[PDB]
Amino acid sequence: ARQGSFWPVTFGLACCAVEMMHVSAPRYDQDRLGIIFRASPRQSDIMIVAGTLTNKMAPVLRQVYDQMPEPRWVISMGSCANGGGYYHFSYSVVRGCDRIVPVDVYVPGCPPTSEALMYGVFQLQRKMRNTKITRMWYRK
Amino acid sequence: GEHALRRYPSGEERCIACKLCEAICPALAITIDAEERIDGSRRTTKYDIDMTKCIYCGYCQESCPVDAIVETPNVEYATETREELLYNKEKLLANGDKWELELQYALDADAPYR
Amino acid sequence: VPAHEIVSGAPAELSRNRVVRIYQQAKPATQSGEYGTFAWRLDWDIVDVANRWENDLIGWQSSGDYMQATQMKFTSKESAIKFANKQGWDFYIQEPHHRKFRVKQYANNFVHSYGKLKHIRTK
Amino acid sequence: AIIATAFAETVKFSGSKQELQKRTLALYRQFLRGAPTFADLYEVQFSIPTIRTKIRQEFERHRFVDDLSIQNVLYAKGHMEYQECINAWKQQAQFLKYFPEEDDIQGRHQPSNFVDKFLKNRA
Amino acid sequence: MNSFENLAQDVNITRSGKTLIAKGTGGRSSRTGYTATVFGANGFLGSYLTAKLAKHGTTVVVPYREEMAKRHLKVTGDLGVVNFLEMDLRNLESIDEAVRHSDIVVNLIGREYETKNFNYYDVHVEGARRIAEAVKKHNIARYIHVSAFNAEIDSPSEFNHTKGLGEQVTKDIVPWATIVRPAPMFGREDKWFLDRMAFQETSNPVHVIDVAAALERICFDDSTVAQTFELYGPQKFTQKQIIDMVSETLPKALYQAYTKATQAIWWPTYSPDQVERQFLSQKIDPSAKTFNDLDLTPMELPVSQLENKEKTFVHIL
Amino acid sequence: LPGGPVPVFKKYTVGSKGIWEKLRVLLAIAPNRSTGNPIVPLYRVPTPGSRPEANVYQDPSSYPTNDIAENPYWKRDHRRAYPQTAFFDQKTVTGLLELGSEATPRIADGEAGTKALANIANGGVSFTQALGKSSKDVIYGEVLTVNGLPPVAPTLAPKQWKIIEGEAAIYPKGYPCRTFH
Amino acid sequence: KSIISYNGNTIEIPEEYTKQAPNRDSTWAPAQASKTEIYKNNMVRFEQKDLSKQPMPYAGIELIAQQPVRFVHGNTAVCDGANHNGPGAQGHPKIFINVDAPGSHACQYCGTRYEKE
Amino acid sequence: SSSLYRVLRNAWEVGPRSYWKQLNSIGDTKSGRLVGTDIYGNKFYETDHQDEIHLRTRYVEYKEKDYDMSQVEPGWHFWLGYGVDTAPCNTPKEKLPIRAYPYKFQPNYTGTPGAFVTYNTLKPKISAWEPVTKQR
Amino acid sequence: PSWENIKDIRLDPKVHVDEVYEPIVNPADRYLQHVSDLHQYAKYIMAALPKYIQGFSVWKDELTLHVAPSAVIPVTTFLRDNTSTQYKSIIDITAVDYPSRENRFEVVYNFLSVRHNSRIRLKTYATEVTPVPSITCLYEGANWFEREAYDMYGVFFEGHPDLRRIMTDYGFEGHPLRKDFPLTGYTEVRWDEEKRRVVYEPLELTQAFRNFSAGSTAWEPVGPGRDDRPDSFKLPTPK
Amino acid sequence: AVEKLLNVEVPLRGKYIRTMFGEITRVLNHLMSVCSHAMDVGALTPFLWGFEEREKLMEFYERVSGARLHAAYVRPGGVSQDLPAGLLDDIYMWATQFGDRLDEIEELLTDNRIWKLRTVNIGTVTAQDALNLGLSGPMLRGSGIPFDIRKNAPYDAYDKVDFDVPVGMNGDCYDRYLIRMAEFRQSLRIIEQCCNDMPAGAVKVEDFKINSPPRNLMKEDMEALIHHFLLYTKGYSVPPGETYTAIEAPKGEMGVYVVSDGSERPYKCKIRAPGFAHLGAFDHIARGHFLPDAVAIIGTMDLVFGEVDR
Ligand SMILES: NC(=O)C1=CN([C@@H]2O[C@H](COP(=O)(O)OP(=O)(O)OC[C@H]3O[C@@H](n4cnc5c(N)ncnc54)[C@H](OP(=O)(O)O)[C@@H]3O)[C@@H](O)[C@H]2O)C=CC1
Ligand code: SF4
Ligand code: SF4
Ligand code: SF4
Ligand SMILES: [Zn+2]
Repeated sequence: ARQGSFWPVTFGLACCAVEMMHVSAPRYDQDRLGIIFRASPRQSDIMIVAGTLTNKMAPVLRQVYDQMPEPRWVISMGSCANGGGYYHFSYSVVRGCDRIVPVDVYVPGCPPTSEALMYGVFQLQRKMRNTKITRMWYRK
Repeated sequence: GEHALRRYPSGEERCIACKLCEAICPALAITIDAEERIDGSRRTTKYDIDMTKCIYCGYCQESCPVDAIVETPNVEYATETREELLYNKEKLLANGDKWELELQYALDADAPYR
Repeated sequence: VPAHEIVSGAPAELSRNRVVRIYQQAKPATQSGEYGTFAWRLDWDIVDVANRWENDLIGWQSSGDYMQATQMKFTSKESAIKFANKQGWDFYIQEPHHRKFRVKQYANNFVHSYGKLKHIRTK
Repeated sequence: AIIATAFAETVKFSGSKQELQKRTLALYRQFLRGAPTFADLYEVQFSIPTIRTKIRQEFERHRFVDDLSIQNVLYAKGHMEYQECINAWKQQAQFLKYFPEEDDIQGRHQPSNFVDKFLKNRA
Repeated sequence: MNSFENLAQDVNITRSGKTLIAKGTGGRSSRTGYTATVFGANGFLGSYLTAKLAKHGTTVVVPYREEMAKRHLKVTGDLGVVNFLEMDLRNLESIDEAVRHSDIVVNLIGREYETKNFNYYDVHVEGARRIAEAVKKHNIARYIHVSAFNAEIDSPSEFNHTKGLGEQVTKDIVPWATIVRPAPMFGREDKWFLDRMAFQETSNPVHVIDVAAALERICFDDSTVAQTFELYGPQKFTQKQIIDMVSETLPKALYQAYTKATQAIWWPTYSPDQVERQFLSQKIDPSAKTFNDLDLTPMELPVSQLENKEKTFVHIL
Repeated sequence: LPGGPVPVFKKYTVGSKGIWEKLRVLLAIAPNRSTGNPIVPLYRVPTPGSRPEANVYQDPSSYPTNDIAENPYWKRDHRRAYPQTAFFDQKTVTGLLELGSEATPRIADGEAGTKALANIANGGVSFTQALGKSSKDVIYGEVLTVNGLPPVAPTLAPKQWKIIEGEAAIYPKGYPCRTFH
Repeated sequence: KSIISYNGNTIEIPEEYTKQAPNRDSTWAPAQASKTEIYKNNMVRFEQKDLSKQPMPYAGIELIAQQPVRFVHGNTAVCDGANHNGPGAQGHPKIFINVDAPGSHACQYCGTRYEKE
Repeated sequence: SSSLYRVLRNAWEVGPRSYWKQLNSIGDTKSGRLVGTDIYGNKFYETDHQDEIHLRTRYVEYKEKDYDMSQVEPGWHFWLGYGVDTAPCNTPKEKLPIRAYPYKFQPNYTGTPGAFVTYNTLKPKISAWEPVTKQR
Repeated sequence: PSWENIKDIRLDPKVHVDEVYEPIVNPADRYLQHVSDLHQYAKYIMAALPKYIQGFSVWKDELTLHVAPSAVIPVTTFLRDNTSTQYKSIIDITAVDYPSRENRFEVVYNFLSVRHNSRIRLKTYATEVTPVPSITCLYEGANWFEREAYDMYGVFFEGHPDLRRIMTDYGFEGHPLRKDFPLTGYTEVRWDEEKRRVVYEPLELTQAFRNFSAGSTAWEPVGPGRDDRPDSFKLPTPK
Repeated sequence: AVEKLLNVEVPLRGKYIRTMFGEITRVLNHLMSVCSHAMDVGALTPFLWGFEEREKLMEFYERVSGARLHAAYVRPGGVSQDLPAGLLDDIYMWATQFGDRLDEIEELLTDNRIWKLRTVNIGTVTAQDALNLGLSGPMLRGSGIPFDIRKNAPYDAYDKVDFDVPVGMNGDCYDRYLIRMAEFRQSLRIIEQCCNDMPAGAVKVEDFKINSPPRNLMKEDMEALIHHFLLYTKGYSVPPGETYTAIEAPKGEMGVYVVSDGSERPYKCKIRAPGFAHLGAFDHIARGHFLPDAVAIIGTMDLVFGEVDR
């Protein structure tokens, strides 16, 4: 259920957002995977930091991450979203959302190809395969 | 997509440590240290790319006279830690090993146009 | 001299602990060009703990000093001094060193030896 | 943008020192009137007289400045700061920039002497 | 700029013989040189402890049990500082492997309630047995063992009994263990405290950031070896006193029968030896060293005019 | 009408075949509309890494540049033949008003014309004094237009517009947008 | 293979992983950092990890030493290092090697040794 | 096409065994030609059928039930994405690159404990002194 | 009439040249006549406002009026309102610091006359402390531009409603586009777990910034170049 | 801007090829923003049809450059490299069907009465304050003023290509919509005229002191290896000067003001974004509108926010 329904709150603030809107395009469809953008963190399972993170928006990104319900993951789309990127040596930039949010999958690419973002989604669903929420309660 | 350090026919590292890919890189992702090895040949001791600050402009591939580093069309290498995403010399030599059959196909169609 | 260091936004640490140097860049012994030897550079002296250290991980040169890559160009020496004490900075200034003019002739190379030759030219 | 923000002021530069002293005291009154809405607005740990002692301390930083233009640039920066703080645009993480001292004790081993500055070479 | 406040100096040698040159200024991107293993870093104390530990660049090795929770400690350190590795307390090679490169090591493994796989005797005196076996084996300077307050063996309380048993075990095995007894612990969203609620026992609550601070202040000076410390707040409190402070800020046998009924669930039910600990109160060792040993003092637990101004506004446009 | 409606068999899109096309010409809005999907044997065959044109490619060139023998580079360099900004203060415009121009020299006495240059180079004259001293047909010759009018703000290539309003327009009449050409 | 872990601890790795490559055991540069050096420095993070799926990509200093030496009859030896099945300019820039001294003179781009005979 | 006739005739051509595995793998029904297989083991197919859209002609049937785009061999990976026409068993002796070492193909080990570790390729830049004492 | 029977265009006789012929010519030669026109126009404008126009520069198809700060509102008014000028649209205004000058910043103004299809530039100067007067009195689109020139450079615009910072952090102390401000800045951001907020710390990098500007040319790369000043607008040589 | 400072001229084929890839960029931009405006108003099928045409065009980008979204193709000397072997025959095959794929999107919006009523007197700007706010492109031509740069101050082989320009009459969101729906058509006219009139020749500028020699040459020529080595370590030097160069982006007039020291680094660069002046103009227009019509006016100034802050 956590895989076949898969709802991507997006905090992407630059260019990688259009590359995400190619995952909504009719060539690389996402709804055929079960993906839909519930555009409120109160109902999204996961977050996608798809774009840069400036120093003006790091508490805003944290406050959006705070509100989601507890079975929550986050994938980091792009190279500006992991380790600063192109804007790594800048005064107003966070060097990746690793400092703000605890991220599970990193999708690299400065425009990380819609191919590759979908592949990062499949990697996250594989991480959902072996989460073992009920075996863990058995103290494996 | 991702990066690869190619090799010659009969296996030689191709990277003559000319620092051109480091000098041109618009996001300062390349770092290289270079030493003369035992043969007297000029090679890199240390080659490194930060893939978190790489921007995929292809200038590092355009700049190399030997054509030692290239871009393989792999985009499916998404990771889970930042440490995995820092590629030293060994990961890039393993990439140029793995993708070499494919990079033949890429550079058979690209090399006149370059 | 008006004191602009309180309205620049720079911290007090930079104006009270860091000494800076005005210098004109030396003509390189490598090549015969002299183009980068006209502007007066402004450059910060290094901090000995904060300058550079090698990383745990890969061996990246990490630094906590942030003025290590900043360097200014000025047209004049008095321009650099006026800007440097206008921003409230401790500076040292380095005087340039030009070459002594010596007259050269090509006919110097083969003048007549009256006594011992004491030299053999090659050309 | 013909209509301006609520707590705006057309930026205007004073030729007299005393009318700028008038504007400075009016600004201090605005800050200290707004200290309780700053305490409610930014969800702070402590109580209102610490906001008030910080406003007074940030004004006693800049008391013996002589030059009238530098005091004009200082007054304009201060009114911009008031307008950001009162309009709830700054967030709590940047409101608490003003209080680096208060949040926590940063640890042991505060270097005071030359030697405990020397043992960690100023770290 | 930043500065190493946890360190007395730059160049620190450990007692095992390792030379440690700290690099750079203080802060995130620099390194102190120590390698630390915090057991139970998932825990309520351990999150703050390795937040304070990885703040300056101490390499922290954390052995985790579940991997879904541990993600919130990746944010705390630099890239390459915190190192997660999986551990069960049963597989003894995971225990002697997580402590293999530590030069300091901290245990906090202690559980409120017995469950199907663990009573209090295997979590508190035998897990501590196995960890101190490993530190015995591996020549680790500065073994630190955290316990409970009221930790004595003549106690009727099985928790307090086996925790005194646990320190018996870690004084048995390693002579140079520092051993630390904190008071009740108040902090942000603690498990059986402020959010559980927001009585004639008397015990001191201590803030957890200052038990973590005090713990780290133990961690780096070696004045602290083979001494046991008790960490108690400033003023002595009644439970009815505490909860009525909380109130203006915002039969025993069938009660035990009720907790019998409610334990057979996946949510963290109340332990029956916990009402037992309620009648017990804070009797602290006078021949121990408290907060003022390590230079800190702990934080203590403690209509008519708007109608007429409304008369000038507009309400219906 | 040169770019007007073309039928859908010149549009390179998979379309339809059989009596299903006879059904969809009755069930349509415009019958000359494609389906969107490109023709697979036509659109992108051969694939770009497999082209016979790649093995014959040579780098292109123009003749007076690739020429091996007759051009030197200094004749066809234009980066080092840049013009500079003609910076004019007010006293050189006073000099242009009082001494003259290289097209229009009002200077005799070359030996004394250097010292006549000199005091304006020192700041002897001022500019409104030069405007008062100067003739009316030098004011109407060099400062103003020869008819006495102010010069209009110059443009490089003037654009004369021509509104297309017939059925060569892009919207018929009744729509609030017009073709301007 | 046991190496001392800065404390008197000896940690044990298989000896197939203390080689620089499966071609050559020793190091080919004065600052090449031995595998015993690397594993002595940071094994805090090779814990719980397979040494098998590390790269191991085949040092070229001995893959160039087993190539035969070419023989030229003239005075100077031409080299580009291109392939001649590939449509384009691959290989290195074309350099000319003097072969006059006793021994084999190597190309400074590719390492193929040339000898006059 | 989006037809029922297409899924109908493809289900009849491929057979019910292969239909249930292609239904447990993809949503579509596809009739291929078996151009070749992978060194990892991944059968590839090319469809010549007339009612196909662009970018549907070529596909992979994997081996494992957890499949990756990462599990395809490099020379085949360029082919699946429509880079080359000729499959890497179809290309002649001249295109196959000369090597002096074996090929081993690691796909991707992300989350797997065989994930990559980065480290310093060289030794620390400034040496320290070996302690040597002397009795005077 | 089918998509089966449609012709291919890959099988076609294509264009083929033996050899391409492109004549070489200086790109600055196409401007010259208009550049002469521009010269005359500027010589008029300085003659029309002698109290306010210190200079002008014509490079190549681009006019720049050099005007003092207390002289900016009488000039812009003229440029908005004279029938010959009609520079209605504000385009882009900003600052550039030259730290070697007494007056550190110069403030440039770009205007477009959509009537006459022409652009103009207006340059004034400002020290770090002394202002420039604001043209938001005349142009309602100017103020955001002035405001950006405020935050990146610290230049003031007296008589400006809501001068404050824009496109920078709210508690940011410093003016970024300024030669004394370093590239990576002074501070950095992380999440403190103890305080449960982001904290702002003094800056520290895992890889230090390496500028390769050290290592520029030692030979001066371009000449002085030629002039395209017309013979109408340079001083006569005597005799 | 760097061409104007460098005083060099791009070849003929390099001009036509940047006309063509600046017009399919215009198609992609108008596609994305018209369908994004239709989505935030409430029509959601044009979003997906336009994004399929965007996939059809992003492949042309990936053929031409390497990457799909960010292409470093247009360079200060000219063009990065030559076209691939069979792309000119492919853009034609695309255009033949895009002509009707656009009329189809036009039908459920242009005379939709809900789409009409939502944008008829929304976002009205008068022609006199469209100049005072500094508005340009589709917002200035929404108000009746006949001005666009590729006709008025032409560049990059727009002289050689014949097309017309749509200009609205009332200053509203509806005429700003109609002129985009017509600029689609005009861009398609450019594309077929540029595929018909494509010449042969060099694609980069002629000399190797501002852009690199080809790899055929620098591996055998000593001069070309010297130039290749120096253009990548140091770069070329630009003569000292200043320029403001403005072209017409599909958002509006976009300019760059660059100050050249004479070094190989720019002394100063400034981007004048169209959307900065469009969002600065928001208060002047959105006074007295309802809250839903504050959303349809964002989708006519078309804020991508890479423009507004940088
Ligand atoms: N009132 C209080 O809070 C007091 C606490 N203490 C003691 O401090 C220590 C930590 O307290 P606190 O932080 O507040 O509460 P915790 O929730 O942290 O206690 C449990 C911690 O240890 C882990 N744990 C428990 N059992 C096991 C087990 N068999 N195997 C592996 N890990 C286990 C838990 O893992 P996981 O995170 O996955 O659940 C968790 O990290 C305990 O020893 C406690 O006795 C001292 C006095 C009073
Ligand atoms: S990751 Fe790349 S494409 Fe995405 S926003 Fe950053 S720079 Fe732009
Ligand atoms: S990869 Fe190329 S550019 Fe980089 S150092 Fe090696 S030869 Fe030089
Ligand atoms: S692709 Fe660009 S950013 Fe990446 S390493 Fe090469 S030159 Fe640097
Ligand atoms: Zn060679």
